[PDB]
Amino acid sequence: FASLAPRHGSRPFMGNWQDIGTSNMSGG
Amino acid sequence: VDGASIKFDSICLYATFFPMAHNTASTLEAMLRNDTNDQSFNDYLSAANM
Amino acid sequence: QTSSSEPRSGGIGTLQFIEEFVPSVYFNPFSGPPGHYPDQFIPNFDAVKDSADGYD
Repeated sequence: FASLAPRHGSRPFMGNWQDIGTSNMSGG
Repeated sequence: VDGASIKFDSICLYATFFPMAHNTASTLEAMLRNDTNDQSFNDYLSAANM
Repeated sequence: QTSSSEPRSGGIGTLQFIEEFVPSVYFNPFSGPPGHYPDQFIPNFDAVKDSADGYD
């Protein structure tokens, strides 16, 4: 999916792999 | 008692749409209709309150 | 000759839709690179356009 990512230089500016879901609760 | 009144005349629902490309917003549509890609959420308080 | 002049092609009937198009068990779904997914599950997708159809 490098055609959806912005190009910083000539490399796709991707996010991290494990930053997909949320985990926050009221103190946990 | 203090005479404060409120009167709701009209109401409208608004919805802002990201103008995603139609062959990309259909790939995301197809991916998000699996039973494995269910959008799971959690209440932030996460408490039954008595 | 009772049959047609030319054999019919283009679209299958109800009984051949039953024989073909057995429901697709798609193991490990959408694991590939984009473009190697089943896009023909999508009811908007032209195969010979490789694009999802719109309102015009």
